[PDB]
Amino acid sequence: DKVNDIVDQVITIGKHVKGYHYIIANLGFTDGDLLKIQFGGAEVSGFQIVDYDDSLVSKFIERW
Amino acid sequence: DKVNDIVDQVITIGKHVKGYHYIIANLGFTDGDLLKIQFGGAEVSGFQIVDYDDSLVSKFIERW
Repeated sequence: DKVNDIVDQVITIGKHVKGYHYIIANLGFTDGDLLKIQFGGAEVSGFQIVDYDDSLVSKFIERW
Repeated sequence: DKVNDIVDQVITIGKHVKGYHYIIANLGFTDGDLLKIQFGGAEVSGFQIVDYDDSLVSKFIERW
């Protein structure tokens, strides 16, 4: 939650363009909305614990 | 309406930063939302037919 608030502020002040580099320090990188700071230009990195490429997880989502 | 759609797209692609100059070709410059491309950096100009500085208009708004 606190991440989306910051990300929103970042876009407002325009500090999401090429030159900036953000690192989301949590296990849910794809858990938040990234479509906003995705085309900004600034590189964004993070961590993902739930690999949606695993057939195990992929099957879970199919029912979820 | 078509202006807000464009303005929104402009902010998304980030073409609202310093260096760009937009001119809203209508008689309602303050009729649309400008708070979005206001802090972007790009200069925005337009036209206003309803002068809210006139005591005549100012009185109208007081009741409106």
